[PDB]
This record gives sequence, C-alpha cells and structure tokens, in this order.
Amino acid sequence: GHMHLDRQSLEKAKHLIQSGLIDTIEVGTIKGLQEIHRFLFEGLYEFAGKIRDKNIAKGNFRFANCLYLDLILPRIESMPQNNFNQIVEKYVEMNIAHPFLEGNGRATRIWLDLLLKKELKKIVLWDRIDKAAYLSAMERSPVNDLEIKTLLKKHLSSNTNDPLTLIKGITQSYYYEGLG
Amino acid sequence: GHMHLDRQSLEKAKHLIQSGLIDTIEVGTIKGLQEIHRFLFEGLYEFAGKIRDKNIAKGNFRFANCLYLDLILPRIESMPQNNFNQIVEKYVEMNIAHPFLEGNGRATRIWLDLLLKKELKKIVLWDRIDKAAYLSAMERSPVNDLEIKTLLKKHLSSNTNDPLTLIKGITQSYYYEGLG
Ligand SMILES: [Zn+2]
Ligand SMILES: [Zn+2]
Repeated sequence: GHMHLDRQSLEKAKHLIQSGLIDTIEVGTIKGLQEIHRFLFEGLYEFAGKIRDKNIAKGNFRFANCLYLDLILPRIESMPQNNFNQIVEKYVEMNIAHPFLEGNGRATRIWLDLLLKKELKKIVLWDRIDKAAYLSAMERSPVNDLEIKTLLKKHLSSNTNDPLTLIKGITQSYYYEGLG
Repeated sequence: GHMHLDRQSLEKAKHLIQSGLIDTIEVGTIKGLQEIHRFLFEGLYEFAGKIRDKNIAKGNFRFANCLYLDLILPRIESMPQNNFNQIVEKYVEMNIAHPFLEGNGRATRIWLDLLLKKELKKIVLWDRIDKAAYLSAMERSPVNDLEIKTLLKKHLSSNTNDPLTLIKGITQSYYYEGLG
C-alpha cells in the first residue's frame, strides 16, 4: 500500500551514508547485519536489529526455520569470502536465512556491498540493475545462483566511497521493495 | 516486497475477532481507533497505537498535517453517525486524517465496521469489494464521496457476528494493501 514507513527508512539509510557512520559497521558478520538493520528501521519496526522468533515465507518457500537460526547464522558467517563467487554464495545463504521479520532484502544488500568493498574493492551499482531481473535472479538463487552472479558481476564499480553513487543504489534497493 | 510483517499482523487481526476481544474496543472514537491499531501492530511497529508526529503522503496528496491532528481528530470524532451517509462521511474524514505512520487503512476499515455494527447493525462484506474499485473510490473520496458511498452501500450484511464472514473480510482488507 502507501508504505509511508519506508519513506522514513530511506531517509535513515541516506543519513547512514552521508554521516560516514557506515564505515563504523562490522563487516561480513551477523552483528554487522543487525547494526545495518537497526539503523534502517529503528523507531519504525519494534524488532529493528532483532533476530526474528517466528517463521516467514514467500509463497510456498519457507525461509530458515527460526528453530535453527542460532546454528545456521554462525555457519553462514564462517563461509569463505575470498572472491566474487564466494561472496555472492555467502549472500545467497544469508538471504535464505532471512533473519529479520521484515527488511531482510534492503539490510542484506548493504551488507553485501560492504563485503564486496572490503574484499574486492567493489560495490554493486543497484541503479543499473532492473528490478524484475533482480527479483527473478533472487528467486532462482536457492536452486541456481548463476543468474544472480552474472547479474551482479555485470555491474560492479570501484567508485566505492562516493556518497551519491551509494545513495542512488540505496534508492534503487528500496524501489525493489515497491517504494517508487 | 514480501510483507512478512503484514502476514504476522493478519494473525493478530484474526485473533482480535476470534477471541471476542473486538467486542470491548471502544466504538467510533480516536482512542478506539488507536486500540485497533495497537492490537494489529503491537510488537511489529514501534509506533503501534500512537498518533504520528511526522507528515505523510501519497503522490502529491498530503494527509492532514500532524500540526493539526490534535485539533481535527476531536472534530472528526464529534461528527454525527445516525445513518449510513453520515458514517461514511466520518470514515472519509478519518481516512484523510490518516493519523498513524502506517496501517491507517486496515485499522480504520475495522473502525468503520464497528460503527456500522453499532449504529445500523451491518458490516461491510469487504471480500465482495474488488480492490481496484475500493482503491479508486478512496482516491476520489476527498473530492467526491459518491463512489465510496455507492460501493459500500451495495455490500453490506446483517450477519455482523459470523467469524468466518469477518475473517474473509479482514483477509480482503489486508489484500487491499498487497498481501496475497
Ligand atoms: Zn496511507
Ligand atoms: Zn522477505
């Protein structure tokens, strides 16, 4: 519907970039993912930054059972991150974990960028990634991660610290969720 | 996006009806509208049950300035509710006031039902009201309320207490917001 909340969240996100506080966030860990999430949803979602205690789904696809989150989250964390493919593989798992009640996609995309920034010196130019193509690649990722790999690989940038490049990407990241 | 939060809110709405707690929500008042909202969004929205202190919009349409909410809310609450037309006019004002950050549509639709129940012993068969027709009528409502008045008048029921009917109704209400 109107998604008024998300308008406010987008502003928190922008604030996160503009203030330089994003450099302060721990990278590649679930703590770091929680930090991102808290920043984006604090004051909006009661569970901002909190691991869910309920099960969630898209269609007939259940995300990781909250029963196992304590086990699988550290296991994802421990995955290697030495190249592009490994990092995308780690991202695909973290998305399957989908550890929050809402806002997994936009928090985890930032998380991914930080991981690519740290290890590869790259980020994803989300605004060059069409929404339908992104969603369909994500939907296929649990079974075949080739689509999402190819799609992210086509659109890396070395322009890793430029505030407006980053803000354009976050704007698109929120557009993926329906905010136009 | 996935709207996991909304699925969780749907279960809370169902529970509100099924448990019979709905029978002691105060009818036709701001406090009552807040009770509804609190109940649907508690533990989901940080702001569950609270009047917003920010401005919100759809397109270039701003809902009532949060600067005036303290003044217009009591004025809306004072509006007559003796017949169908009055109750709908009251509802239309209440939607324009849009006093919460998010979840105005679902809370206020329930609020409408309770008013119609108290006053005319009817409820709206939401599941028989197409979503495009509903959205178009609401969009036109600030300027001309005939569309919404006509649409609602055609899908009223005397069966105000059947919880199957009520659940079908609330499921459709959530569907209006994009929950599928
Ligand atoms: Zn709204
Ligand atoms: Zn999701």
